[PDB]
Amino acid sequence: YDGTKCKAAGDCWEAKPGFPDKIKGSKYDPKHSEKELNKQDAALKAMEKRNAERVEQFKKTGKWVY
Amino acid sequence: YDGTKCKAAGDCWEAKPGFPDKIKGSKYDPKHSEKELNKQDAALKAMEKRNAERVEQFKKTGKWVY
Amino acid sequence: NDKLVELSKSNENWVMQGKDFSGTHYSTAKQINKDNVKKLRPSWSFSTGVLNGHEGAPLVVNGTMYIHTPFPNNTFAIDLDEPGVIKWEHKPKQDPAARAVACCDVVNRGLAYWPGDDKAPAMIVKSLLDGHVVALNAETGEEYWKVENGDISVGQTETAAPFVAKDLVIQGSSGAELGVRGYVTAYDIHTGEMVWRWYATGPDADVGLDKDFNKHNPHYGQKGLGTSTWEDNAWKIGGGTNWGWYAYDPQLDMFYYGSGNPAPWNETMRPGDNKWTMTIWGRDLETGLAKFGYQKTPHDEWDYAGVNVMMLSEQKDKNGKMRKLLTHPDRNGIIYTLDRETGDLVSANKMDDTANWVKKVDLETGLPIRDPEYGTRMGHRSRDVCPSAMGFHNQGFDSYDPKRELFYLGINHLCMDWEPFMLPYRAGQFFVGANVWTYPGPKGDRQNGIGSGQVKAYNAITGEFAWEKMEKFSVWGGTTATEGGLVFYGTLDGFIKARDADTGKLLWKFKLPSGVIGHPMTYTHKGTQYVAINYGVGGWPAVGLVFDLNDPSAGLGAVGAFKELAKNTQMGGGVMVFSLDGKSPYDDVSLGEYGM
Amino acid sequence: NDKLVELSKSNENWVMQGKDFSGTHYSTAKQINKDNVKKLRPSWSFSTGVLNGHEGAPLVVNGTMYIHTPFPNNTFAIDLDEPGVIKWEHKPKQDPAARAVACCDVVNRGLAYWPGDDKAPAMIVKSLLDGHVVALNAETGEEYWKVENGDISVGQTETAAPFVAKDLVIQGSSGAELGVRGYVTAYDIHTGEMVWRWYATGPDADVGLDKDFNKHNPHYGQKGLGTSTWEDNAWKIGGGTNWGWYAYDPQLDMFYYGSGNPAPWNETMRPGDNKWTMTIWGRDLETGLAKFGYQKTPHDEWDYAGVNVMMLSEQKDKNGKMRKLLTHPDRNGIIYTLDRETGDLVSANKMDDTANWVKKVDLETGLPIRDPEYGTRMGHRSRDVCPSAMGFHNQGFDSYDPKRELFYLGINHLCMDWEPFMLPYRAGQFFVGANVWTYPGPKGDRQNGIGSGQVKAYNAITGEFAWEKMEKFSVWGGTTATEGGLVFYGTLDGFIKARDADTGKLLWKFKLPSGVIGHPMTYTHKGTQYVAINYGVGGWPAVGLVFDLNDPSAGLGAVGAFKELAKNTQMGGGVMVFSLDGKSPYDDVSLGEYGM
Ligand SMILES: O=C(O)c1cc(C(=O)O)c2c(n1)C(=O)C(=O)c1cc(C(=O)O)[nH]c1-2
Ligand SMILES: O=C(O)c1cc(C(=O)O)c2c(n1)C(=O)C(=O)c1cc(C(=O)O)[nH]c1-2
Ligand SMILES: [Mg+2]
Ligand SMILES: [Mg+2]
Repeated sequence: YDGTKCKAAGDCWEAKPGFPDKIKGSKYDPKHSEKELNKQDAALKAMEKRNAERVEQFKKTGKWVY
Repeated sequence: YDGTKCKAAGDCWEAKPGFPDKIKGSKYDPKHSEKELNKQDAALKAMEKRNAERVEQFKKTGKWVY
Repeated sequence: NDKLVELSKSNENWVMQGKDFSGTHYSTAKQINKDNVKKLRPSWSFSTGVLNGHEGAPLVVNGTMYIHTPFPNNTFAIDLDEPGVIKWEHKPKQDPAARAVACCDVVNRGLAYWPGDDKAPAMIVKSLLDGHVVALNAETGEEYWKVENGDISVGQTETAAPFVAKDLVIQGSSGAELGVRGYVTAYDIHTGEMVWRWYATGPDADVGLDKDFNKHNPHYGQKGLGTSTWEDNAWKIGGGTNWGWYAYDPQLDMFYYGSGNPAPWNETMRPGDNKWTMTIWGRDLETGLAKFGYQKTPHDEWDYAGVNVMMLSEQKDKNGKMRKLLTHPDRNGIIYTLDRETGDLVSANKMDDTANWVKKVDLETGLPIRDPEYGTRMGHRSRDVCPSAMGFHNQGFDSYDPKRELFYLGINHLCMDWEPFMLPYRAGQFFVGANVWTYPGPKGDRQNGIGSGQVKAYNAITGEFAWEKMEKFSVWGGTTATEGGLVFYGTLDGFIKARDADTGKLLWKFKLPSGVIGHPMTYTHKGTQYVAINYGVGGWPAVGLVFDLNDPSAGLGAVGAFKELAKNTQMGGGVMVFSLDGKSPYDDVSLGEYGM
Repeated sequence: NDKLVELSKSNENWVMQGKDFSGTHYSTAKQINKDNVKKLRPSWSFSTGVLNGHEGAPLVVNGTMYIHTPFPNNTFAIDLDEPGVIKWEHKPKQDPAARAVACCDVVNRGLAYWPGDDKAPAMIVKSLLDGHVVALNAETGEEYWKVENGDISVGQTETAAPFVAKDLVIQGSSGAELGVRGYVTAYDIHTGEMVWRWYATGPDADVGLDKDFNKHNPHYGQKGLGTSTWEDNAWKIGGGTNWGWYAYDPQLDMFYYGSGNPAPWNETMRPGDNKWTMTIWGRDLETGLAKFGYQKTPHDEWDYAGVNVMMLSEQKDKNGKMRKLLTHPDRNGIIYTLDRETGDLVSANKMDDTANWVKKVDLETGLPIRDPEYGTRMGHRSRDVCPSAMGFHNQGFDSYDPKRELFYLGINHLCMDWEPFMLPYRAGQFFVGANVWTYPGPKGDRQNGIGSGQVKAYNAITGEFAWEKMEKFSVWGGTTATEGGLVFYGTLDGFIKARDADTGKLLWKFKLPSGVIGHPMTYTHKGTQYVAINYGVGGWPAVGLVFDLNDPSAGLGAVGAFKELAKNTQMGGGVMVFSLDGKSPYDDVSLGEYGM
């Protein structure tokens, strides 16, 4: 794996010698919880909603209320 | 009470108008716990004993052990 | 912002962290020059009242200096006519738990300024460690708005300076060491409204691609790569946070910045090029859509977080054609110069030849040719890899003299051993997965823990160094250059220094109270040129001193590289201001005296 | 100590907090003088890495500066040939619970130095907040011994500097606000052995009286008064701690200091003169036995803790007779001058005529004639009492010019409202029993929170002020005088200043990072005269800022008097060093440069 052998434009990754093309089911399988994986996005969506409410009230009253 | 009337050398205290010469038994009685009053002396004596032990060992070994 | 452009032309002002939208850190002020810089002495000083690392530097505009601190991120304003008075302060209330999810000290890289219009007066804009962005009235310090831009419960923090362009505030992201997917966000300064938000990994709908994205360089990659260069949903915790700096070209109306490292550091847990982490972006300002994106470090194996400074210039290339450029000294030890309209790769040179993870960057293919001997992988301890994860360059904001056509680079000379380990992702928890041991590189003095810095003067077209100087410790805080023929920078061992812009000769230095991890700045007030700098050591290099660590692999490998710092500096926090002969408003001794 | 006497004659040294055993703070160095002091600017600087109040000042002996900090009381040594290198450090481990029984910030008033002999090498001696006294090897910083001299569980702490005379280390006591009975203790520097310990109240067996105690002034009182001027066992928790300063006369072999306030502040809970709190002592060094004791403030009603600086001089009295004197500016607003051989009262003048608890001190009877209108008592709110509990003078170490025969006094102009309340005593808990509101005095600007300082030059025999100058805030940190005709001092709003010794004209000032509560010091190194000072505001006046308090009666009445400080300073901690034109070892720019 020297980075110069490319599957497609922008995709040149290769497994190192001894390593698998895919790690699912392998010793290196991360076994990520989908529930955990989604928590970031949930947090950001919640903040976006609270910010939007602040913005609407700000437009109405002229003073920011956090 | 202006501090200039002295019952003895080094003792010129007087009660202010309407105040008692002694406060024991008055509304101003501090009612101190005598065993509370003794606690800092006990603490100081304990430290003196521990320091003395360190000093004796220091004289013997030449290296301070706290 | 048209007004920011005009303000940045005046030597009375330093209106943004990079001084101007091009990030030149270049001053045309010549009062302080080669022949008299030795006369520079402190004029006045100011303690921030907090410790830990003090990154960024003050702003000056409208005759007022604005000063930021590390957590809890207090802001001070000072009228330059009477520097001893605090004109106003802003002291945020934050959950102290925010400290616990900062990988690399509770630093903050500084304030931004929006000059006002007929709908809102001028604003000072700040970020908070706990994720907020806050707009303050510049004159009064009173809150104008406060928005949530990160949630510490999922490992998000903010340490980057906000960036103002036109009427937008742009804020980046931090927390790749906790598996945070990078995101960059713009807010309307008048209303606090979110205008756009784009991510470093995931579907193109999340990443924000212009219809012409990489049209001039299709071999960089175009559609679908934010998922197709990952296995399954690993991109959801895929890093790429942008916590460094931006540049902006008002004519092209594009801004430029780099996205950070993929998560985790354990490369074996994320097969694939991991786009679009480690990428140089050229984005349209109003929509945020990417016009180009060049991935510097496909499938990162080293934490070469691609967030470093962008410096814009216009120079004739090797073919004699005038090019609009960006120049970018990356953590990975390569200095990238791209055409800032097309994204074309112009040059890509090692900032020090000891860099060994890559043989060379092929300018035709755009790919770094990897040396497998210095890669990382599960089941192997990689040794004498250069650069360290700390980089041959980190967050320091450097400078470019447009007359000399030289970039003045504050460089780290650091290498490392590295060994990954398996670990689970849990939101709000660290997600690193490697043990690291960093130390001075081959040109330094590893046994004695020193020689870990360099300062170099660089031409982006020829690739040559005008001069190269060694430094006792990594030069972390950036550089500032002036038409006086001087290059200023601060050091971790607690000096501010000036070198000859043409030869690199050391001309002056002063022993500050504590080490420096921010950049010098300069401004002229009532005819006197001042140079000011933050002091207060911290950030990644000084975690050993700041958090009392001793294990050489502690502090993500930093502790073993910097044990000698504590023999030269302690923590601190303040601003030191310099002038010729220490000339000062308080030379009038009646200034501020009781009863006048 | 003979060697200390000799070392103190040289301008290369500043070997004890008071500069010399007479506590003159007077330098014969003339390089810096009234006509070139405007050329003073920083030479170099040093951050301590801690915040809160920085009292005392560095020591300099044989080419090395020694620097102490507030809690946790770290010590640094620095070779003046290369000020940026820390030669050694000592960082104590202490229970952070010690902080909670400190009444008035976690300050420490500095190091002492014992010059060595054939049985032990030179030693740096320090006190710790948690009550320890530690002797360190001056060359290496390694612990030589460590003794317990206070137990925080009963309210004892240590903030005062140790005092070395002959081969003894003398340490005072703190905690009268928690009912601590004052005790003063001597340890042998060679062995750590306790040589004597004497108390401020209780039976004469505890107080330590020479058979000739007050022989020349029996009307001061002699035997049995440590209990007979108390009711029953109230003396056991009776205060009289000594946390200020000492002076020493080698020929008489006597040392001098003042004992502090009685506890509680509630005067109604302790009827009686409360001896021997508030007392000027002259004690034999080797035995500790008191040769004289004069009680300045019998039955204290105001917390005028009698711990302030002692300054020794020899002057002709009003009858033309040469006298050996001590001069002592008390919290109670009286400047006492006594014959330091006999204890005879020579003069006792108000340091400002607004003092009103006392009409005058009768020199014949020795008694302060009380104005009952400004006393305190249960059931009464006393108004416009001067001085405040904070004093017209506090812990600042002032100066005496022996050629001009002038004392340069750093004074507070502060008055108060006061109302006591009943409370129980519990060991380890506070035991104050008064609500207090302090504010600027009549000559200042109460309504605007300023005008609370003065600097005055005073002749102890005539009682005349050669000059008087107002200061924005209380001058808390003391003063230092030189034969260059200069009086240096630092201010709470963050300046170091120099006034003309003859006229008081302000000649120079520089804006330090933080307010100052320690004294300036000076020393000459390789032919260059340096002036150095601690900065880092705190102690009693700045508790509002340091501990974020807003109630005017909070901080034992101080908060309402110093609300304006925060507009002029933040916390800090460091040493700033000055010289003419900022001349510095680093004028050689190669000094300390890699390599290597
Ligand atoms: O991965 C991240 O998102 C994140 C954040 C920071 C930060 O927010 O300060 C750093 C890094 N990464 C990083 O890789 C790094 O080397 C670094 C150095 C510093 C510093 O200021 O000294 N911050 C950060
Ligand atoms: O009663 C005591 O034993 C004790 C200790 C201290 C101290 O230890 O710092 C002060 C006081 N009292 C006191 O009355 C006082 O005004 C004071 C001011 C300060 C200061 O350093 O700013 N300490 C102390
Ligand atoms: Mg990172
Ligand atoms: Mg007291």
